[PDB]
Amino acid sequence: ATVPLPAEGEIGLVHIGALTLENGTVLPDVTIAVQRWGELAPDRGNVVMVLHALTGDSHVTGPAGDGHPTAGWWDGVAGPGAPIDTDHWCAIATNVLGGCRGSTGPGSLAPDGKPWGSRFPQITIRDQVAADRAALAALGITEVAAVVGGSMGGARALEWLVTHPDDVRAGLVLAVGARATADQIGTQSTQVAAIKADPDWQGGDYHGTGRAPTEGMEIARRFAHLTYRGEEELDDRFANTPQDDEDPLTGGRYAVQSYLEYQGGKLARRFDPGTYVVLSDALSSHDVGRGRGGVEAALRSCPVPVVVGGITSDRLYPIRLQQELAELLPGCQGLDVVDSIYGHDGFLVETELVGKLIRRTLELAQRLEHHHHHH
Amino acid sequence: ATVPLPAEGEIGLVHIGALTLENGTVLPDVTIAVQRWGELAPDRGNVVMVLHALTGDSHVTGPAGDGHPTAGWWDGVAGPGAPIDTDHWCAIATNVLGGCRGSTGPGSLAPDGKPWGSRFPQITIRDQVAADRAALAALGITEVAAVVGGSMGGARALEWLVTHPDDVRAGLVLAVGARATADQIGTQSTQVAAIKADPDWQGGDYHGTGRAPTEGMEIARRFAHLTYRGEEELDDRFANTPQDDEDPLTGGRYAVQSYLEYQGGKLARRFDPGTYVVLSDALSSHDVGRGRGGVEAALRSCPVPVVVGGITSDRLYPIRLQQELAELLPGCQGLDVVDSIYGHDGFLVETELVGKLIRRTLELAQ
Ligand SMILES: N[C@@H](CCO)C(=O)O
Ligand SMILES: N[C@@H](CCO)C(=O)O
Repeated sequence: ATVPLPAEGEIGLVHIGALTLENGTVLPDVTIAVQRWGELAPDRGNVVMVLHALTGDSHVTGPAGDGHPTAGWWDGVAGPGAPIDTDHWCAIATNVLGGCRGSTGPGSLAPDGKPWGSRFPQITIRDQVAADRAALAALGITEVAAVVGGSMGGARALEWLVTHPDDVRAGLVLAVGARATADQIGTQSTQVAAIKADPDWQGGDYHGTGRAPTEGMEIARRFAHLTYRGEEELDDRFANTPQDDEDPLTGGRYAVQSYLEYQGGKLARRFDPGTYVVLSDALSSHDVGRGRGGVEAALRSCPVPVVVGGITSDRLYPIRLQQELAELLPGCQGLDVVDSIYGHDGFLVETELVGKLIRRTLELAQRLEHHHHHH
Repeated sequence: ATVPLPAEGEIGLVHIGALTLENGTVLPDVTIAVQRWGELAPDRGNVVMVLHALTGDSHVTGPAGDGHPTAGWWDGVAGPGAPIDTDHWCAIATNVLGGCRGSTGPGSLAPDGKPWGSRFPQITIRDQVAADRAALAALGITEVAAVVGGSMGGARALEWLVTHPDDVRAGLVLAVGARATADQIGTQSTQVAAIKADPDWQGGDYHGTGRAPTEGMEIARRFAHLTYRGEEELDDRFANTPQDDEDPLTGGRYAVQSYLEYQGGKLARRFDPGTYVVLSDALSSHDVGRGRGGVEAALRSCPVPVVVGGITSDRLYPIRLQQELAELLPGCQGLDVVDSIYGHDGFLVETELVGKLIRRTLELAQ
C-alpha cells in the first residue's frame, strides 16, 4: 500500500499508523508531514533525505508564505543544479516526530480528542529515524541515496547510517557528536526546566487553554541562541554597546540583550514550547553507542561512506566531537572543517561552504548507487 | 575613633554612611561587612584586599559553621605560611556592595525600615570599589599593599588599580577582561530575565512576602555554572551517564542534570535572588574605558605592577581577554597562564597554581 508524493514544494501528510518507541510505548495514529523537491527516479534510487535541526521543519528551500512562517531553513541549497541537484535527486524533508509543523507532537490531538500534552511519550533520535523510515515506506521508498543533516539533523543522519547501513548509500553528518555530551545535556535540560518553570506550562497540558509557556521558551531560546553563536563574532557585532537611545547604567538594554529578546520573540511566533521540550529531551537522548557497546563499537561497525563536517567556532558541538566521528567511521576519509565565525549556526549560515560538502556527498552517493544492486 | 577591625575570622559591620553612585543616585546608610586574617602593621601599610566573585562573601578562608553557610571560597589561601602569609600581611575581605552576607543590598532594610527591593539602585563595579575604600578608611586604612581577585573580583581589582594607582602597590587580576563582552552580557542579562520571569519576583519586592523567585535563580545558576566549567572536564566527569539507577529514556535524570539541580538548590539555601540580579547587572556594566577614552587609554594610563592570570579552558572570560590586559597594562610583565581543565572556576579550584601568582603579586608589593 503506497501514497503519492505531494506536488513539489507542497506539504503532504503521510499517515504511518502506530509506532513502537524505543522505551516500549506504542504511539497510535502517527502522521509525518513531508515536502519534496525533484522527481523520484523510476527505480527510486535518487532520494536524498534532508533532516532538519531543533527548530527547523519540512521547508528546506523557498519563500515564507502559503502557510510557511519562514523562508526555507537551507534556502538555495536545493533546486535545479544546486548543491542538492533536484534535476537528478528527489530531496525529501520530514517534520520530525515531536514537531509542531504538521507531524504528530504534543500539540496534536490524541485518540481521546484532547492534545497529547503531558501524555506525549518521551522520544529518542532512533524514534525520529523510525518515524521517517515508516513515512518513506508509506511513499514506497525502501532505500535512500543519502541522509544529510546538521545538529539534531546530524544526530538523525548518523543514527540512520548506523541503524540501516544496508539501506543508505552515503551520509553528510554536520556539527554533531556520536552522543550527547555533559555540556549539551546540561543546557538542554536547563532550557526544558526554564519552560516547565513558566506557570502557563500547566504540566504540559496548556494546548488549547489560550495560555502557553512562551516566556519560559523565550528564556530557553536566548540561552540556546548564545550556544549556537561564535563568541568573538558576537563581541565584534555588539560588544557592550547600548540598544539605540537607552542607558544600561539606569536600566536600559545592551544591544546584544535587545537582539536576544528579538530572537526569543521570533521563535515564540512560529514554534511550540511542548515541541521544544520533547525535541530537547530527544537531543539529550542522542547516543549512537546505546545498546551497541558504546560509541567506538557502534561507529567502527558502520561501513557507510560518510562526509563529516565541523565548524571551527562551534561552542555547542565543538570540533573534537566531529574529529572523533571522522576517526571512528571507517567510511569517513577524514574531517571537513567549515572555517566560519558564526559558531554552530554556521551549518545554516555558510550555505556556500556547506554547499560544497553536500556536492561531494552526492557525487559519492551517485557512484555508490550506480554500483549498488538491491530489490 | 576609627572602627576597630573584627577579631581574626569574625564578621565586623563597617557603617560608611551615604555613598554617591556613578549613575548619580545617592544610597544612604551603607554598611559593609568585613572579615580579616593577620595583624594590621603599626604603619597600617600591610593590607592585602581580597575581592570575592559573584556568589562569594567576606569568608575567604576557614570552615563552614558559626554563621557561615560554606567554608572559605579560597580556603587556605590566607594563613600562616599561606600564599597570603598572615604572619606579614593583613588579609581583608569585604562582602561587596549589593551582596546578601552582611553588606547593603536589595534584601537590606532601607531607611523607611522596608527592604530596598525594587528601590535598590543600579550599581557598577566602580561603586563596589568606592564602598570597599570607604570601609577601609573607616578602619583607618587609606593605602593597600595589594588587591587580589578573580571574575567579578578581577573586575573590582582592575578598577581599583586603574582608578586609584597612588593607593595600591601591586595587583592580581584573574580571569576577567577590560570590559564585559557581548557573550558575558548575553548570558548575564538572560540570567537576570530568568529571575524576573519567575512570578515570585514580585517586581523585586519579594523580600518578607514568604515567596521568592528561587526557581528563576536556580535556572540562572544552572546556566551560569555551565559557563564556569571546562567543556571537556564536564564531559569526562558525567558524560551522558544516568543519575544512579534512574533511566533517562522514561523520565529519569542524567548525572550532569542532577549535579546542576544540586548547584541551583545549594545556591538557593545561601544567596538572595535580588543580589544575583544587582551583581549580574554590575558585571554587564564592567568597562574600565567608560569615561576615560576607552579600554586602551585607561589601561595604558596605569603605572601599577600587575600580575594578570588567565585559565586556558575558561569559556566565559576566554584567555584572549587576559592577553589583551597583560599587553596593555605597562606594569604587567606578561600573561600568567593557568594550565587547568576546570574552566573559569579554575581560579577558585586551582588554589595551588593561583597561590603562586598571589606570592608573586605580594613580592611586587614588597
Ligand atoms: N538554530 C538552529 C540550530 C539548532 O542547533 C535551530 O534553531 O534549529
Ligand atoms: N563560581 C564562582 C565564580 C563565578 O564567577 C561564583 O559563583 O562566585
